Amino acid sequence: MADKELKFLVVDKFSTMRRIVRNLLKELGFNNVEEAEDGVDALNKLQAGGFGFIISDWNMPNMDGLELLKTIRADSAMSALPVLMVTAEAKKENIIAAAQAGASGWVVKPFTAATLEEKLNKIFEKLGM
Amino acid sequence: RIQPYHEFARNLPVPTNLNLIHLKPLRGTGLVVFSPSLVFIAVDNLFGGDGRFPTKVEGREFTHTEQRVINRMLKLALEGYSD
Amino acid sequence: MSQRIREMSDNDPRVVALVIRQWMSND
Amino acid sequence: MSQRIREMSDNDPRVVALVIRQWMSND
Amino acid sequence: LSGTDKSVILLMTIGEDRAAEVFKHLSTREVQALSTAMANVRQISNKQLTDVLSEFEQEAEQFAALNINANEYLRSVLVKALDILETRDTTSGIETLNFMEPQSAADLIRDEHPQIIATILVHLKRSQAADILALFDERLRHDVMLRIATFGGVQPAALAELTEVLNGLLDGQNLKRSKMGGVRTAAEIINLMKTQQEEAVITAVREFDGELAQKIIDEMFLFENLVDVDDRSIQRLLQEVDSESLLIALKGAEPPLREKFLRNMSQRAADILRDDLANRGPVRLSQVENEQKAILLIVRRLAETGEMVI
Amino acid sequence: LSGTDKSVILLMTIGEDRAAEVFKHLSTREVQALSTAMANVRQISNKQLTDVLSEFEQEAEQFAALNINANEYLRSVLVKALDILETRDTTSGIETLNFMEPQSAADLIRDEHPQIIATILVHLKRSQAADILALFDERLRHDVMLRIATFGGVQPAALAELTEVLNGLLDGQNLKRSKMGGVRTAAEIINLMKTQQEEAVITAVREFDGELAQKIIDEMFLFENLVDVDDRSIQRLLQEVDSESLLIALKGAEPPLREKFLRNMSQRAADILRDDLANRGPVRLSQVENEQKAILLIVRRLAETGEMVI
Repeated sequence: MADKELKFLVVDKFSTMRRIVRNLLKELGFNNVEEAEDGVDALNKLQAGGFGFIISDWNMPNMDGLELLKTIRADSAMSALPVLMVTAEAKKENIIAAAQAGASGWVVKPFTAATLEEKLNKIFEKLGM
Repeated sequence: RIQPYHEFARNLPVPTNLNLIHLKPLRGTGLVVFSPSLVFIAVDNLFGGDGRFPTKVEGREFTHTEQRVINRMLKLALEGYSD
Repeated sequence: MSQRIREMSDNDPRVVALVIRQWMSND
Repeated sequence: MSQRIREMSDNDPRVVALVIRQWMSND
Repeated sequence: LSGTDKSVILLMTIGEDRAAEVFKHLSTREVQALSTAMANVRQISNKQLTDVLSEFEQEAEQFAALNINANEYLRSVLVKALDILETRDTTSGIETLNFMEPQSAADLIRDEHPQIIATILVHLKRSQAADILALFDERLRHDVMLRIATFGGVQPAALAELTEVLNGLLDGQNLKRSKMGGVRTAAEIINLMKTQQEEAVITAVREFDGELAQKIIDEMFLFENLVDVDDRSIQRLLQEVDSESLLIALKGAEPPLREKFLRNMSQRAADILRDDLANRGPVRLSQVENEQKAILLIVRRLAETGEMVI
Repeated sequence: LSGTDKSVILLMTIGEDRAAEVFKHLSTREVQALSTAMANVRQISNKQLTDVLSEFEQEAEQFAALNINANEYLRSVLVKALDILETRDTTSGIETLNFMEPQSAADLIRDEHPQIIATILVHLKRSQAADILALFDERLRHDVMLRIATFGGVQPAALAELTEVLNGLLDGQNLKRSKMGGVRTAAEIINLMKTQQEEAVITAVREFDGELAQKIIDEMFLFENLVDVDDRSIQRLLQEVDSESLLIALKGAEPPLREKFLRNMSQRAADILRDDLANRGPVRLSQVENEQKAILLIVRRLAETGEMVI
């Protein structure tokens, strides 16, 4: 089983979506969840450290999800940190670019709690958690 | 399909428009669930949308005009259900 | 406001309608 | 304060409203 | 004051009962137009009353009143002794199907049965039906032409039903009265943007649809197209453009357009403008864009008055 | 006296019942404005009464009274024989969605559905819609443009509902009437501080957010930016600045700004100012700052009157 004290960073431009994701994570047993409004704030909070999983939106102001993922992978201290990508449009080119950047998973809005739980379980199994 | 409430909640896409209704004289609260895709299609049709450019759900809250459209759709649905 | 208002009020409604139609046609 | 105050008090309220509207539009 | 305004004032000044009685002798279109005009009335001045009353008196004497209601009188005479407005309405609908744009009518009747299309076009003007047929596809247009060539006549009942259906469609369209949403409206919007966002929008639309962007481009006057305008219109334009404004605007213009402007000016003025262009220092792009926008506004004003052809 | 003040005096001098009756024939905005203006009335003098009464009489004769209530009269005539203010309100809302700042409207409609945004912009002026679209992101702006290009018309009920929602949002905004809280207000505050605290605040804001400080810097006139102002405005400024005040202020000015001021003065005056600068002893920084503040106040006064461009 995955560690229930794992710290999650939810990054999205909409506060309501972040609250929904936090509630879904709480229903799954994860209570250590922090929220970020854009890529810059997400990177600033990542520089603090202590996070074990990232859920980030694709299109965000001042930094999109792809650039944030590339910056995370470029950092040695956070290159192995799993990142979950949530988007509104599942274009093949964007998915391929994210996979080349090192995305751990992909979620398409709208989605159900079952899909999110399945994605988290698959990511944890791939990482051996 | 008949299933426990938690299973029904687990299979509802999020975010979504949830409407609480009452079926008098029966006791309890009913739910009318409107998917964001249907709401966007109705908004497109009402405001001259050609339908060639579907709107992707970004996870944002419905606007006041969208809320009024949902209102109208729900009123029609409740009238049909009652009839 | 002389008696012309009262005199015009006693005209046949068809006459008024024809005057209105001609005025709208001239536009 | 001559009879003009009393004469103005007997005017139709619609006339007063139109005068007010024109005055506000001219601002 | 238009005739509609005079009629509205007359109806307002005769009383509600008299105005209602007059409406009973007016067609639905006239009643709707008067009601719409009566809605926006805010004040009627002394002249707007007296002149309207005098003109109404002179008009009532113009046709000397009379003209008892034709329908009721004719019906009574026929009943005692022994078409009409329906024929007049069909004639009006025939007229209504000729004043519309050929594209609008063609789209209205594109999905109709080919025999119905042929029947409609037979009663239309030759030019309007010719224009409508030009917009149809080859197969449908030629089928309609062949059906017209063998048109055998239509019973009055079927023609009346078709006219009623067309009148209902026209009433629906007029209730909609579709606000301009084609490429022309976007082109007007795009022309008033800054060059950055204008070019970005044009490029993005071309990325989505090159044909759509080209249609918007063809419907927009973004300057630099005055080279394609005739010499006479350019000469007319120069009479309304300030010398300094033209000098600033032509600073960022292409050499072909610059020569097009110079060729339409007097030789002394052309030399003066060339010297000013060669001697004046760099001009900020925003000022040049503003001057070009002003020149385009002048061009639009001249075109609306018919003095300039675009 | 403004027309609102004259109307308020008229309402106060006709009695409470008459004023209430007049309010029944006025729109909500007019009633609210009059009530707000009636609230601050402290005294009405003899002239403010007599001139208002005479002007009211001349205005009542201007449009010669009349104009029976359009809505009730039209309804009665239609009922007896057989849009309106709703159409007028929709037109006013169309006007209201064009007089606002493009940024404010764009932020108001940024979160709306793209089809709703396209529908709103179709009914707007070309320039206003162009400016609003320029502020949207690439994807949303191009989606709205594409939806406009394929705009098929909106039913009157949906348009009326959208207009009512927009009117409610506008009423909420006007009730708020957000006091200026952007970088401009801080820049105005910062410009009136002493140099020490002004520079400290600017540096600290840059430490927190360089972009925010730059925006505040771009919105502030902290002197030493008159070098970027055109020569004509500087020459106009010199006509309102005392020679001694300019001499003291230019003592602490940079050589580029000093030459900018000198180049806009007459050669004799420029030589006199140079000699005074070379001969006058050291000046306390506080006095120089005060003189620069006075010069900036003069610049602001000239800019407000349109005589100076910043």
